[PDB]
Amino acid sequence: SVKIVHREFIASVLPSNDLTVNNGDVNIGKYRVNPSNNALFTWLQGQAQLYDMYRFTRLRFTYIPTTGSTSTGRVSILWDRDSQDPLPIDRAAISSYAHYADSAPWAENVLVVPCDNTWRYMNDTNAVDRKLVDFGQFLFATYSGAGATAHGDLYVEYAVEFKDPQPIAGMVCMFDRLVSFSEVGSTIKGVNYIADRDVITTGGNIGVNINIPGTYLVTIVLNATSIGSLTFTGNSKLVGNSLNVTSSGASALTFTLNSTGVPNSSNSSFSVGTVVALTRVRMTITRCSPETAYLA
Amino acid sequence: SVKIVHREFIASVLPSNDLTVNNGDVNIGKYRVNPSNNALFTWLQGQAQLYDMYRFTRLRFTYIPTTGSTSTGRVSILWDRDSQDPLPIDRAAISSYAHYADSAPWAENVLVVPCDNTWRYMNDTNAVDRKLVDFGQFLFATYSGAGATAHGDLYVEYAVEFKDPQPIAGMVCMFDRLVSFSEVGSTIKGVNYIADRDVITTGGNIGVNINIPGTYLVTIVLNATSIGSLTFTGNSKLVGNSLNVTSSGASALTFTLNSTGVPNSSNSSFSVGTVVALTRVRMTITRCSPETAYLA
Amino acid sequence: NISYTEGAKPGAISAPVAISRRVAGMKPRFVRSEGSVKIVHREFIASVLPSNDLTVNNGDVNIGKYRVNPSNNALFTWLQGQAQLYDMYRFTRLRFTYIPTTGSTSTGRVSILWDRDSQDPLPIDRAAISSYAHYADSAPWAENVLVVPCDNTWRYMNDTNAVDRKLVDFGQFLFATYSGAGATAHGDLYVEYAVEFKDPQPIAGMVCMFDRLVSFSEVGSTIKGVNYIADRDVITTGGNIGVNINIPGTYLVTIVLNATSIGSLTFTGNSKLVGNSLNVTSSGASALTFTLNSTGVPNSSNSSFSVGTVVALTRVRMTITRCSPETAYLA
Amino acid sequence: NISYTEGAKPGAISAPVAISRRVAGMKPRFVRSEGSVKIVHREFIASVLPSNDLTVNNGDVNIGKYRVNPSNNALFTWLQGQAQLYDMYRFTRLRFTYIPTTGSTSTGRVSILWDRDSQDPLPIDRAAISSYAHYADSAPWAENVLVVPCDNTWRYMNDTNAVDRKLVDFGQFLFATYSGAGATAHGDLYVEYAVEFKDPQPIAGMVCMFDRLVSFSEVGSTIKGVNYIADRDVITTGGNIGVNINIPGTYLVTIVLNATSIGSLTFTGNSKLVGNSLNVTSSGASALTFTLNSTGVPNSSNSSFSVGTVVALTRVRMTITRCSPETAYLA
Amino acid sequence: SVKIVHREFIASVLPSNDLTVNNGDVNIGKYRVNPSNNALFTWLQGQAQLYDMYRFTRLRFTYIPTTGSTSTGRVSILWDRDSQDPLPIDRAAISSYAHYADSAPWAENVLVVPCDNTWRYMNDTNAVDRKLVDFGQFLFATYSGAGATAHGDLYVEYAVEFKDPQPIAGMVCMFDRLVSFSEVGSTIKGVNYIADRDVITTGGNIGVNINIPGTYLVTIVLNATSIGSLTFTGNSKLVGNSLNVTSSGASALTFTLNSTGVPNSSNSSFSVGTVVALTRVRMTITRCSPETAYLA
Amino acid sequence: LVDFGQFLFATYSGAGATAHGDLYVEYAVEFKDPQPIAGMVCMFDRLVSFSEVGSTIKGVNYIADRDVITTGGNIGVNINIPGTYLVTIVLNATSIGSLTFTGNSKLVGNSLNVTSSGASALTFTLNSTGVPNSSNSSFSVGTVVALTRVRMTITRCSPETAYLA
Ligand SMILES: [Ca+2]
Ligand SMILES: [Ca+2]
Ligand SMILES: [Ca+2]
Ligand SMILES: [Ca+2]
Ligand SMILES: [Ca+2]
Ligand SMILES: [Ca+2]
Ligand SMILES: [Ca+2]
Repeated sequence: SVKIVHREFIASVLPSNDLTVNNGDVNIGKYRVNPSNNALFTWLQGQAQLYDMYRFTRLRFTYIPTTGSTSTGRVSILWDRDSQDPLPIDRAAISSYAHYADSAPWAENVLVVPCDNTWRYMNDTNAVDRKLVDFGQFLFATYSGAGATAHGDLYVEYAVEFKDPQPIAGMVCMFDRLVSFSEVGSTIKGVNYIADRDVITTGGNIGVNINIPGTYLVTIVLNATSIGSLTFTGNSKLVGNSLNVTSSGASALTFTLNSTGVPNSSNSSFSVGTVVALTRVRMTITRCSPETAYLA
Repeated sequence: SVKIVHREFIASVLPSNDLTVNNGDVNIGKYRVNPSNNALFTWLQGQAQLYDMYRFTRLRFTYIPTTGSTSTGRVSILWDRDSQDPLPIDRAAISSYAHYADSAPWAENVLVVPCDNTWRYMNDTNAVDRKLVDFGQFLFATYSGAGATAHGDLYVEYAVEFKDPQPIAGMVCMFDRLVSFSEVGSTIKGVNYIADRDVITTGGNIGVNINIPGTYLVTIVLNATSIGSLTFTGNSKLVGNSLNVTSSGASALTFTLNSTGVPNSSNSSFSVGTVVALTRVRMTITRCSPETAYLA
Repeated sequence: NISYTEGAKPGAISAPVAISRRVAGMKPRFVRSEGSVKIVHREFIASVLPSNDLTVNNGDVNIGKYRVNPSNNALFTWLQGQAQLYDMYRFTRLRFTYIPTTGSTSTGRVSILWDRDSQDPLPIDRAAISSYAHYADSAPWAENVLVVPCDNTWRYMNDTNAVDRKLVDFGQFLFATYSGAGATAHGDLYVEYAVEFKDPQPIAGMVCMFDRLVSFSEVGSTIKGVNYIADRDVITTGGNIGVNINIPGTYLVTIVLNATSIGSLTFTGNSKLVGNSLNVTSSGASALTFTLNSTGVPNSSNSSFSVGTVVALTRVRMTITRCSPETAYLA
Repeated sequence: NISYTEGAKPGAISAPVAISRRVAGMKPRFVRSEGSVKIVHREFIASVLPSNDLTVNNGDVNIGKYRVNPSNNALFTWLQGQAQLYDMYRFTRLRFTYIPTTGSTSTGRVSILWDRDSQDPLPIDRAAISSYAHYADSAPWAENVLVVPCDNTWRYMNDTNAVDRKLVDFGQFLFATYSGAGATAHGDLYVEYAVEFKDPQPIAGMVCMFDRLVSFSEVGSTIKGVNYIADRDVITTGGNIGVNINIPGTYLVTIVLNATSIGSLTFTGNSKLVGNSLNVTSSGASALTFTLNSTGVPNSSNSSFSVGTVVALTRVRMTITRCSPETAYLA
Repeated sequence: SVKIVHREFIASVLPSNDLTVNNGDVNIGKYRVNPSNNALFTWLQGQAQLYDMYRFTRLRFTYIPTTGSTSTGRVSILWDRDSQDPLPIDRAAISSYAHYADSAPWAENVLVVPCDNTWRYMNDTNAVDRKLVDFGQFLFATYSGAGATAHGDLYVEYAVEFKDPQPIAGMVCMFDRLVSFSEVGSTIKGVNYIADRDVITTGGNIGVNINIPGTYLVTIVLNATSIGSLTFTGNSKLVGNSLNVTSSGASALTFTLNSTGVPNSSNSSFSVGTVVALTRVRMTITRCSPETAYLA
Repeated sequence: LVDFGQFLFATYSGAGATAHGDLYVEYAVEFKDPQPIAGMVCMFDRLVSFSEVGSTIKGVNYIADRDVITTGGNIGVNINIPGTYLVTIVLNATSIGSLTFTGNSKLVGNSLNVTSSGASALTFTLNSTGVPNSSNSSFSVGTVVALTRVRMTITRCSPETAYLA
C-alpha cells in the first residue's frame, strides 16, 4: 500500500444571487471523490492512473477568499456520501448535509470529512452505479452575491492509500463529435477534462471550454471546408506558439494553453471562428507542464 | 516518505556477434538510474513527474529469456555508480566493474545493486554533473550471438522513496528540428522518449524511432511543400485511426501508436515518405493508454 | 531418474530439449466453511497460442473473459455447474499454473497476469503487461506460476448480469504472449482454487438470451442469463450475421431473425455443427436451431456460425445454452 | 532445480542442448604480503573464435600475446593499471577458466594451455597442442579449467621492454582450437589469480612508442613503453601503411610519417574511429592523430587503421596510448 | 450511528389455490430490503428519506393469522440475499432457499434473517445492480387455499442503523403517463407507492391502485375533454371531502384516502369513470395522516 | 562537490633564489568501486575563431583554460604540474613559426613537426618542473598566422617514450 498526502486547487466560487450549486453546472457527481476524477483531483489523477484501488484516510475541503471584506453572500462547501444523489436547489437542503461548512465570502472555511475503511476501484470503466466506486461527492453552493468578481477558491486536502500497480490509464482525453449527425453529443475517452457541453459547435464557430485549472496540450482536427482564426478570449492563454495547418476539407491545430479553470459562458477557452461546413471534430487534450510548449 | 515498489520492463536485448552495449545506443546516460529517465523507468516516470526527490532502498535488474536454448553468446547486465562514465567498448572492461552479472541468453539472470542513503533530485534534465543527481547508470551488453529475434527482456525492480509533491513535470515530449539549418540537432523538451539520433530527416524521408516500449500519442507538424505516405513498418503499430491533414507548405499528422521498444535500423517506428523541401519538424509525444486512440 | 550431464562442472545450469510435468485427475475436496461448502479443486483453462505481435487471451477481445467468478465457464468448466446452486462465493486460495508443451527451442514470452478490476481494458504493449502487480513471466518452454492472494469479501455469482461486473468478480485472469512462431501452442494454463459458497438457491439457469434491435443500431444489445457471448461477438452488418462463441464446449442455439430473406447457414470458423441443423425461412422472418461444438478460440474473419446474404435485417433474438452433444437434432 | 531425465536408468550420462554458468562481479580482495600488497582477483580475457584449421589465440601471430606479467593488458585489463605502480610481482595462484557460450551441437576442440617460456613459438599442429605439460582440452560446449602451479620467484614488470621476455614473464597463456564451424564464439576465457606486488614506484607510463626506419628496411623497429603492438603489427609496404592493434580497448594514436605524399586514412578492420581524426599532410611529412576502439581480434587483410597510396615512405614514428573514449577529438 | 428499532405491517396475504408470490405482483424487487422501499417499510421510509446509508443489525419477518382454523393451504415467508433474482414459480423452488418458513394460514410464523456488517446506500432508485444496494429481498407465497378474505398479515421487525443526515428525499410520489402515446408505461419519481401496472388507463376509465397500506393525499390532473365520477369501490375509502374541478380539456381531483393495501383486481383504490379522450395523467401521492383531510 | 576542498599555501616578505622548505601530504584514503582505468589523457580544444579565451577540456586536468594562451600571433601552453608529458598539438592556422621551450619545461628527445598551408601538427614529450612562469610558457609556438583552432592532447608519461632523432 502506497500512502499519498497532498493538497490541490479545485475551482473558484462565482457570485450568484439565487442559490447555485457548482457554478451552475448541473452534472450530478461532478466532484465525485474518486482520485481519477480530474475535476476534483487536479493533481492526484497523475498518480491515480498507475493504481487499481484507493482508500481515503483523511479528507478535508478548504475555502479561501479572494474577494474583499465588503462582498455579500454565502459560500457553502458540502460533502454527500452518495455521489449519485441529485444536486440541491433550496436553502434548507444545502444546510442539511451532515458534512457542511458555511461562511461569508470573505471568510476562510474548512470541511473535514471522516473517512471510512472501504477500498474502492479507481479505474474509470464507465461504472454505472458510480456511488459504489466513489467516496461520495463534494459540492459547493452560493447565494446573495453580486457581480462577476469570484468570491474565493476551493481546495481539497487528503491522505490516500493506493493499492495495485497497473498499466497506466494515461493523462490523455480524446473527444470525437460527428457534427454531420448532430451539433451536440460526442464520444469522450480517457481523462474527464471536458464534458460534451464544453465543446460548442454551432453557427460557424467552435468553442472548447477547459474548465479545470492547469496547463494542457491540445491537438484538434477539424473536418471542414475552411476555418477562420484561433482565438484565446476566455479563461486560457496560449503558451508559446500555436501550430496551424489549414487545407480545403480538413485542418489541424496544436498548442499548449494555460487555463484558469473559471467557467466563462460567453467566451470559450479557445475558439475557432468562420468555420464553414463543419463535419467532424476530433481532439486530444492532455494535462502537462509549460515546458513542452511549441517554439516560434 | 511516499514509498513505491514495482517491477517494470526496460528493453529487449538484440543478439550481436561483436560486443553491443545498450542495443547499440551510444549515449552515456541512457539508463541513468533516476525515476525521470523513462528509458529505464517505463512505468515509474508517470509518478516521478509529481515529486521533487527520490531515494532507492532496494534495486535489482532482471533478465528473462525470450529465446531458445540453441542461441549462442552471453547477455551482460551492469551497474556503474557514475552515470557519466563512458560505455565500455570491449568485453573484458565489463568484468572490471564491481556490479555486473553475465549469463547465457537462454538463462534467467539478476543483478542486485546495493542502495545508499542519499536523496537526489528528480529532474536531471537541467543538471550538468548528472552523477550527482543519478544513482549511477544501468547498462546491458551482448556478444557472441546471432539472429534478429531478441534474446530476452530486461526489467527493473525496486523500492523507492519519493519526497516532495510538486507541480507535474508532465508526460509529454516536445521535439523540434530546423531542418533547413541542419538535418541533425534539435531542441527536445519534457520526457526523454526520443533523442536527436532517433529522428532521421533526410533524402525526402522522415523516420522517428520510439525505442522505449509502450503506447504513445503523437502529433507531428511538418513544414514542407508536400508529403507522401505515413507508414508503420518498424517496431510500432498504429492504434485506431490516423488523422492526416496535408496542405501546400505544411502538414499535420496525429495518431496513437504501440511501440515494441526494440530498435530497428532499417524501419522507423513511423515514417513519412516522399517529403519535398522539409524546412521544419515539430512534434509532440506522450505516453498513454490505447483507450484514447482516434476513431474511424 | 536423475542423470549426470556431460561436460558440466558442479553447480552448472543446463537447458534440456524439453521440460514437462505429468498432470493427473484429482477429485474435488469438500471442506468446512462459514457458508454451505468449500471446494478445493483444479481445472484446465486454455493453451497459450503463439503470436509474433503481442496478443492477450489467444486474441479474444472481450474484457474480463477470465473474470474470477464461479459462474464463468470460460474459467471454470466444472465450477460453473456448481455455481448454479448458490448465491454467493469467496475465493480462499487462487493460483494459476503454466505447463510448457513446447521444446526449449521455442521463442517468446508467456505472461500470466491477474487484474483486481475485472472490467479493465486488455493491455496491448510490453510495458503494460510487465506493469501488473500480480504477474508471472517466463520463456514459453519453462514452467510458471502466479499466486493471487485472496481477500475475505463475499460476492454474488452474477446470474442477473450485473453491469458493473468488477463488484461481483474477484478481478480477472489474463495471459499475454509475444515473439513466438509456429502453429502449435506454447503450453497449458490451469487454475487451482479453494472456494466457499454461501447460500443455497434454485438453479440459476444455463441459458443465455441475446436480443439486438438491428433497426436501431448494428451494435449494442440486451444480454440476459449466462454470459457465453458479449455484444461484439454478434456481428450484424453488410448482409451477414456472424455469431462468435469464443468459449469452448457444446451449445444449443436457437436464432430467430426478423429479416426479409436469408441465405446459407455456414460453419466456417471455430465451431462444428453437431447432427442436423433445423432451418425455417419465411418472408420477413427466419428461425434456425442446431447444437455446435466450439473450440472457443477466437477467429477474426470467420464466426462460430454465420448467416449469409441476409436482407433488411431488423432484429436478432437468440438463445444459447451450454449442453451435451447427445441432445443434437436428428437427420 | 534438478529434473529427472526421461528414459534414463540410474547413473546415466546425458547431453543437454547447452551448459552454462552465471558469472558475477566480485571486487578484488587485498591481502597480507611479503611485499606491498597481494591482490586476489578475476578478469575476463577473450572469447574463443571457431576455426576449422588449427588456430591459436584467435589468429594472433604474436608470440607471448598472453604472457603472464601484470603489465600485459592483453591478459589483465585491470591489473595493468595496478602494475604501473610497482616494480616487481609474483603470482601465487593462477588458473584459467573456460565457460562455453555455445550449444552441445557445436563441433571442435578447445585447448587451454600454459607454456613456462613466454617466448616460445606458437604451436600449429594437433600433436603439439596436446603435448604441453600444462594443458586442458574439452569440446567447445563443455566447461574447462587449467590450474598453473606457481613458483616463488619475483619478476620485474617489464616496463623497460626486456628483450629476453621469458626472464620477466611467468610463461604465457595460450589457447588453440580446431574443427569448429559458424560465425559465433565457442566460449569465454577468464584468468583468476592471486598476485603479490613488491616495490612502490613512480607510474611506469601508459604510452607505447614505435619507430621504424623504413628507408633501412620495411621490417624491424624500435618499440619502447607498453607493448600494445609488436613489430609485425605495423605493415609498411607497397604504398600502404597498416597498423594492427590486436588487443582490445580504446587507444590514442599519433602517427608521423616521413613520406612525400599520403592518401586516405581508413578504418577497415578491427577498429572504429572515435570522434574526429586530425590529419595534416605536407610535402615530405604527414601527421595523423585520432583515438580508436579496437575489438582486438586480429585481421589478416584489414589493419586496425591503414594509410593508403603512400609515396617514398622513409620513416614511421608513432605513439599509442590506452585511454578513455571521452578524450577523442572534436569535429 | 442513529439506531432505530421498530415493527411494522407489510401486506395481507390473499388466499390462492395455485402458487401466488407477493399477492400476484410480478416485479422482482417488490420487497427489496432497503429502508426506501415503502412497500416493505411502510413506516421506516418516513425516516429513511433523511439519511444516506443503512445497515440492518436484526431483521425478522412475522406472519399473524387473520383467518379461521378451517382455512386450507400454507403461507410461505422467504428471503433471498440477491434482490435481483427472479420470483419463484413453483412451490418446490421455494424450499430450495436457505432462509424460508412455511406454515398453516391459521398459525403464527416467523423468519429470522441473519444480518451482515456491510453498509449500503439508502437510495436504490437510480441504481442498476440493485443487489449491491439492497440487503436481499423478502417474498411471501401462498397456495392450496381459497376465499376472498385474507389469510393473515405480514410484518417486518428490525433494528437498523442509519448513517448520514441528508436533504430530505421526500414522501411524495409523482406519476406521469402520456396516454396519447401509450396506455401503458410512465415516468414515476419519488417514493414507490405505485408502479406502472397500478395505474390502469383504458376504455374510458382511470383506476389507480395504492396497494400499500396507509393514508395518502392525492392530486390527479387529467388531460381529457370530460370526466364522469370519482369512485371508491376497492381497497380504499375517502377521508373527508373530495375536491373536484372539471373543465373542457382538463380536470383536477384532490383528496386524501385510506388504503387497506390489499390488491383488488376488479376495483381500484380510486376510479374515475366516463373519461373522454384522455391524453395525459399527472399525479401526486403522499403518505400522511388523516388530520389533513379536506373539509366539507 | 567532488573534491574534499583544496590545499593551498601562501608566503610573503621572503628574499633570495632558493626555496624556504618542503610540503608533504600524509593521508589515509578509502576507495570504493573498482572500474576500468579512467585514462591518463587530457584533451584540450579551443575555437580561437570564436574567442581567444574559453575551451573544452576533457580527461585528466593537467591544464586549465588560462594555461593555454592564444593571442597576438603566439600560442603558449603552460603545464604547471611537474612531471613528464606526451603532447600532440594540432593547429588550424595558415602558417606557424618556431616551437620554443623557453620556460619551465625541457624537450625530451626529438620534437616532430609537420606544417602545411592552413594546418600544423607537433608531437613531442617534455619534462616540466611545474613551477608557473608569467612570461615564458612550458612550450610556445611563435609567429602564428590566422589561428582558428587549437586541439591538443596531453598525457602524463615516462621519458622513455620520447621520440627518436
Ligand atoms: Ca445525500
Ligand atoms: Ca488494472
Ligand atoms: Ca443470485
Ligand atoms: Ca437467490
Ligand atoms: Ca620497473
Ligand atoms: Ca622503479
Ligand atoms: Ca565507473
